[PDB]
Amino acid sequence: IPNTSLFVPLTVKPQGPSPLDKNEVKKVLDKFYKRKEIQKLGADYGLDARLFHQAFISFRNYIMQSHSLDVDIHIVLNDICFGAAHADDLFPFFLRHAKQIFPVLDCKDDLRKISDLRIPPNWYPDARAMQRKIIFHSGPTNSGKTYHAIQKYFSAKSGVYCGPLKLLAHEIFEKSNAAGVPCDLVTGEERVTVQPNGKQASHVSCTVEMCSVTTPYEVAVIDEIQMIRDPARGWAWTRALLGLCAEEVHLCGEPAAIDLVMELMYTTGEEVEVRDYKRLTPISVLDHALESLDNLRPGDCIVCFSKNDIYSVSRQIEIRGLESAVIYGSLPPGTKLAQAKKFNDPNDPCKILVATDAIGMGLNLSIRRIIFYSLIKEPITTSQALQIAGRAGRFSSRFKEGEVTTMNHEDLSLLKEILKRPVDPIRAAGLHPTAEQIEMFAYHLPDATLSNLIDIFVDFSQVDGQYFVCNMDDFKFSAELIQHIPLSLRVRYVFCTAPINKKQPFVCSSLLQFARQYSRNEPLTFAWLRRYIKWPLLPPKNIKDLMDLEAVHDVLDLYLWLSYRFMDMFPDASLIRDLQKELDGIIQDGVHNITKLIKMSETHKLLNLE
RNA sequence: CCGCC
Repeated sequence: IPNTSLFVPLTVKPQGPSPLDKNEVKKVLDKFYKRKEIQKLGADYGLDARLFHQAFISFRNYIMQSHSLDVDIHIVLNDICFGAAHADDLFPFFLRHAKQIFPVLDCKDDLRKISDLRIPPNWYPDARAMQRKIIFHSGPTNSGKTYHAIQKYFSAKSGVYCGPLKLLAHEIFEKSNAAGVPCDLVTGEERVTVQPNGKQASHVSCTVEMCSVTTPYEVAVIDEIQMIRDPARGWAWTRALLGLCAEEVHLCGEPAAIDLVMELMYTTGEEVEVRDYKRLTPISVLDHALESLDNLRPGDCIVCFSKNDIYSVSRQIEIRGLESAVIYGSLPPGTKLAQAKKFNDPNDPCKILVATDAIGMGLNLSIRRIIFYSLIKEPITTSQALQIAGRAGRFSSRFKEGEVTTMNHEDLSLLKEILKRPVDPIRAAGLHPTAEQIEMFAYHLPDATLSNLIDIFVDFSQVDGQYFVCNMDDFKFSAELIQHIPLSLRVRYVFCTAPINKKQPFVCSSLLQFARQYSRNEPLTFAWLRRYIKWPLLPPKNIKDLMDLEAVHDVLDLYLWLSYRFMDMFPDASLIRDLQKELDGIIQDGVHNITKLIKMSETHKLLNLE
């Protein structure tokens, strides 16, 4: 039943210069309002209580303040006043007014058919037209579960690697070419062709959002397939799984994902083969907390769940004469890699890593012991903890094997309770609105804002039981940010799907500026952006300075991502990429010397930690 | 707060 609270009223104003007794009409209208049958009638046409009331107020205001009323309606008013007409004889006119306020009502069925998201496999006739065999490589995080899949892909005549992260799409691109198997890179922000002339290699590595479902592939690898259930990003794994025209689809993920995949493949009638992988070296949950950093030991990783903690723990490590590496998600790619390369290096005294849950996926890290600094983000799910715990790995001179512990004593028994709790299997895969679907809604409801259309679409949508419609909060956020800029729905739609980090004012300001300039057909040149970011940029002096530089970096990424969809309007990507590699460079330095930034933050900006 | 496209 449509949630009528989503329908924003349209103003149907009264009309000016073009017998008629008002104290009478009032009495008629007010009875019109009260007849349990009129209400029950309205209800028939989908006007429940709230819509009835809102339509009625407008209608009654309409009738009462309009200089000239449409002729057919006067005639009907006179009869209920001074003839043998029943209230009911107004209802057809009421209904017309209502439908002008609430156009939804003229098209509930249309709206349902457009948002019918049932039997998603049918969205992919090319994949339906071929034999596809599924190979699920199930194992916990760090069980060499990917390894076999990758080789099969390297030796296939053609293949695609779908990754959960820019990082992993980069790693395989790098590992494939180094394996002498020419491989193109395809991500949102970056598209690299390796071939001399400029033709497509027969191997491609990409972030999952970007893979083609109309190219043939001998082999495809979809990595981290349990992400199919991620509230925001899930739709992308479902697309890859259902739609890749590969002769063998190799998935790699956790056992919790096997059931859903089986239900899915059943509806496609494709064969599935599970292959089990056990953990490389086993998982010993400790007995002694870290208690105090006076036990920090080469190979330790202290995992934090807020940046304040990152700066706090790393500070302490420096005051205690010990050297450390830092890793959090929003560090540029190069810096992350460089920070790990130090923590990994055997000839490097740096042997403590202070990190966020950013490490649970994407980086080659040689960690001996994981130390959960705390256990709260709500406590951390089994999946979450297991993912992270599972990073403890080598150092293989009798320190093979991995260890896990909390920071404090209060926390340790809880970590134990968590890690041996059974994992709920995943129940459904995500879907999302397509641009074309929303474009159709927008034809039906031209006066609804984009953000409101997403809500209405979602309310009207229908999915089979093994699926669910993805979160759209991010998209709705951008839609709200840019409602006041004139753009066709197609263009607006694309701008709203650009991945930005809402929590950063500069990124938001830039989304605005880019969209404004676009709408004004005024290209965003290399020269323009350099003025706008206020370049050149100096080394950071303190944390605020790093955050600001990370922000600018995020703005360059937003530009590049855009340059693939709007090429004339974003014409100088190569140049912007160059300037960004230069910025990742600046950040790397300021990050090497992070302890001094925390100092100038904690002694002058006194950023206290705890 | 984190994670991320």
